[PDB]
Amino acid sequence: MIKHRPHGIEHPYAVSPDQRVPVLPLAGEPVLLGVVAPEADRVVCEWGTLELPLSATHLSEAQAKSLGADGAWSVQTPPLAEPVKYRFHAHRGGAAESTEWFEVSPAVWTADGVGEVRGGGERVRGVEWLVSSQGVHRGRFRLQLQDGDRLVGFGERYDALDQRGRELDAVVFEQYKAQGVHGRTYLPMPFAHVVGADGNGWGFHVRTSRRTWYSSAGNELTVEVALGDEPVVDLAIYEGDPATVLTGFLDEVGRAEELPGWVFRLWASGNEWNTQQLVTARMDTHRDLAIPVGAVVIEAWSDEQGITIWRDAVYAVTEDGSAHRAEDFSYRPDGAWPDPKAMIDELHARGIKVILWQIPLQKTEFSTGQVAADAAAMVRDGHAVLEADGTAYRNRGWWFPQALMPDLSVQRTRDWWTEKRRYLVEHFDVDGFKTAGGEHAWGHDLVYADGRKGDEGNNLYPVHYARAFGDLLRSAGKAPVTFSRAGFTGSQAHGIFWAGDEDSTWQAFRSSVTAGLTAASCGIVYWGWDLAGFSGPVPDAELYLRAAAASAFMPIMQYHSEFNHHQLPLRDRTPWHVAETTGDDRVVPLFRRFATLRESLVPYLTEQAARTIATDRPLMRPLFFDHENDPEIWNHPYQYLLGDELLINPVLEPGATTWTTYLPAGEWIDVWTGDRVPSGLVTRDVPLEVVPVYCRASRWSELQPVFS
Ligand SMILES: OC[C@H]1O[C@H](OC[C@H]2O[C@H](O)[C@H](O)[C@@H](O)[C@@H]2O)[C@H](O)[C@@H](O)[C@@H]1O
Repeated sequence: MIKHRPHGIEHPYAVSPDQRVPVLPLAGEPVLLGVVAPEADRVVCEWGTLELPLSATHLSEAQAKSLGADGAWSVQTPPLAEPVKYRFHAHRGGAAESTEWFEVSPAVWTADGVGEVRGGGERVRGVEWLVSSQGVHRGRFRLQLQDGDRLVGFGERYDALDQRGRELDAVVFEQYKAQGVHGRTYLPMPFAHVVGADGNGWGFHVRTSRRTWYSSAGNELTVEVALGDEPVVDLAIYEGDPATVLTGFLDEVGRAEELPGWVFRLWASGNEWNTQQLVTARMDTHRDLAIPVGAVVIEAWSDEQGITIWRDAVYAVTEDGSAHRAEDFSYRPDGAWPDPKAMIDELHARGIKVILWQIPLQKTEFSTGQVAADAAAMVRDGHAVLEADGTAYRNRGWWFPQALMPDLSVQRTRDWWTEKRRYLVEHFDVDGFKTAGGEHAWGHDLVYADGRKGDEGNNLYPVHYARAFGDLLRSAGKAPVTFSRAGFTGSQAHGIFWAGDEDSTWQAFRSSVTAGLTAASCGIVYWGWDLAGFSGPVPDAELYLRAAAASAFMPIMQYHSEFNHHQLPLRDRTPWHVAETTGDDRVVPLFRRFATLRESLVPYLTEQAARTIATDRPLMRPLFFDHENDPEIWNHPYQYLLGDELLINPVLEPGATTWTTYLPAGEWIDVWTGDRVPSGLVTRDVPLEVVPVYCRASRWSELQPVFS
């Protein structure tokens, strides 16, 4: 047997051993041809009129092996001067087999074409098109920049606030940690601020959900756009100060709505709280240690099959794949969740909201049960995202492999899919969903029921996903509180976002701050991260407290911990476990101090979030919004305003006993001493109980009780 897929697995940053590299070669380029034939004596390619012998040949070694890296054949062809038809022939001991015919057409960049780039006015130059015998594959063009212009935007970015001088793209991808290092993201947008030095600033939005690439050198920003059947790039330009630029974007693509004030309290989470006993014990420790928590996320709450039913719940399976009613279920005394309603009711009585984990995937690896019935129903009734051949798409990723994706691009399947979760909101009264994932769709030719194809619709999927569960909550009369890592243009209007998975490191800390700042610049209001990281060994006391202090001054303050296989010792990120692991007796008292202060901040946050939604001036706010003509601000990219009145300067290095903050124009006050401070550089002591925070002098009469 022998297999060749020209596009391969269609990992956006990597190639599989079975594919053609590159998929679309430029004229003059050679092409590499991979093939997987685990047992064959010899493998040859019939290439045009020639015959090309294959040898035995960014994926990891574990991932590549699963795709057949062992027993993979490859050969580099002659350069592509024209379209070539080709196939492969493999022999095992005289037994012969041949692949279907494939064809590749080389492409060229040209300024000649019927294609238009519309809307850029006189800012656009150097328009060109990537064309082959198949058609126009990509547009490309240049935006004029001036000296001192910064590029801030592109959704949530982990490497730097200013993207000028960098190569990057916008595509939804799950990068498992180290997002800043690889320069990737779960939440890209083809939008950015061009932040003026000197004169009036502006911004742009490339209107597409397809892939876009970006690079800047000298005075030009180069924008490359993937295309569909129509060779047209629609470009929107927004003129004004940074807030006004954001307004133009958000007026076009959507905007946050006010969420309930309780989302501004501390969120407690850990993945290994997989029983009612554990959740209640963890929240009890919160109560007993007097550490206020406003919400608890339960990730492993479910049967781990369909992920819409409590673990060890007893019910009659519905063969038709219809949704369950609350009364369908029984909960046994000896099960993992003997009385989930009683648990939630008690939590609610304590003022704690309850959030359940979600994934937009239906496991196919079971032949029985509700999970199998629903999977069969998805295919039968057309609720699944489809391949080009009409079969159901199966997850090509390594996380939840082969699972189906519900097609959330249309209302009927959004209804059908969320209907399975309805009893959770209406009976059990859960207050939100942590809607994880959504990046799972890989293929250019995938078909969505809304008429979009994969190259267009795959980036849109996480937006549909958050909206689906936001709508479920609305339909139950509750605020649309969803908690999502993934998104795209339009995500601004659905729920809360966190920065995804990272190790516990100072680098990840710094990356996360950048992620929040860039996200806010694009209109993402309610944002957080897993403070001091959720993955690997427990953070040390210093990193934990530096992160905890700063996060209390961020839109969403939440701690979380990755699945450890239920080993001992625990990897929990709870304050008392950190104290336990580090042996540091300052962790619980100082975290309690931060959490207690955070509670006092809720009315301020609530008011500021309302201003942010009305004026589009960001909640976690880079200084260029108010201060754009101040050149000095760019030397302190980790500083920000929290709402109008508070400037925050996180301590991002270990061992720091002092910290220096740049205060822009206006009068300021040190919130810890109540003293007045002159604008410009300011240095103050930073013991672990302090993160530098300054208040506009005119409103310190309002903020003073908070810090008293
Ligand atoms: O038991 C529920 C769930 O736990 C893990 O998923 C948790 C993980 O989900 C995403 O990676 C989020 O970004 C993280 O914050 C969460 O900790 C397991 O991997 C999964 O199989 C399981 O169903």
